[PDB]
Amino acid sequence: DIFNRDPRDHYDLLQRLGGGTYGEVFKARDKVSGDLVALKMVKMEPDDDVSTLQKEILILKTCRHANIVAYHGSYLWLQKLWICMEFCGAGSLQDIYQVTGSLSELQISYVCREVLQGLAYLHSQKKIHRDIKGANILINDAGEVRLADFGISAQIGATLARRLAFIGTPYWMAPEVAAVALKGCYNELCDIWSLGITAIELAELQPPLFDVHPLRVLFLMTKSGYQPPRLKEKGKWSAAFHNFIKVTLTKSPKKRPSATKMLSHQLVSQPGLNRGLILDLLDKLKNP
Ligand SMILES: COc1cccc(F)c1-c1cc2c(cn1)cnn2-c1cccc(N2CCN(C)CC2)n1
Repeated sequence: DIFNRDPRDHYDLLQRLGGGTYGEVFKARDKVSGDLVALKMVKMEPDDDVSTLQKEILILKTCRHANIVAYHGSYLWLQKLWICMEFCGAGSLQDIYQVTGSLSELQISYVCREVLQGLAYLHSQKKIHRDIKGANILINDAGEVRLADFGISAQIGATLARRLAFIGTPYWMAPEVAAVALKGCYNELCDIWSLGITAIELAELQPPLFDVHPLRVLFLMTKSGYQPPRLKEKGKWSAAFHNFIKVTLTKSPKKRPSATKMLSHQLVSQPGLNRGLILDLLDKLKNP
């Protein structure tokens, strides 16, 4: 679904949401339906070709699940690629917790369940996300949870190249990912570790060791006695939440549970985990 035309033929842009090295993200409205969408603009380089683009764009269409932002279409126009996707109006979990403060245990439990459903899908497709963190998990206005994309392997062209060249920030990375040159390699269970880190992030407003220099953190993950992190406050959280963190942050990947196994954990299988918990969080955001 690549159109060689101006995306403004089909969409009215409404707001510029964010930017980066990747490019620009916009809230837009479908001119027929009136439905909101997100439009992501990336600049095309002279090196880039439409044959490699079509294949990359095809995978965006097919790697489909309720807990991953849905792809609608793409536009190639004036050396800019626009990707059209499902709108998640509350932004990322980072956007939310930086305003609301720490999520409740039930809110975190719901988010973790929803992310794990996405991961179980991706892992079943033999895909490693590699980028699970609060900033890459979006919330729509109905309180539903969506991964921004299927992770590092969803990135296109020069953005993908940069992602391979620079491992980036290590705070959510499994130690086996950090140490891939030095020890033996990694697999999809790195995402489970990342989810454990994310649960702490939502609880405490930052991942463990966030005040330590990232090169120092990366270095410490190489050494034999790297200790998995823990929640700082004992009394605030249930035994189930502490145990969820313990098991997701299992140091040995051989012993770390799969996404589907984690979905049977007490924390994420308890009743009353629904989007209403996040509707309450968004009502708190709106009406502090
Ligand atoms: C982490 O999400 C991305 C990261 C890089 C490139 C992207 F296109 C996205 C991205 C954002 C998306 C969607 C898909 N992808 C779908 N809705 N939506 C959205 C909607 C409303 C507000 C808002 N934000 C999230 C990012 N903060 C910094 C600003 C507010 N985002």
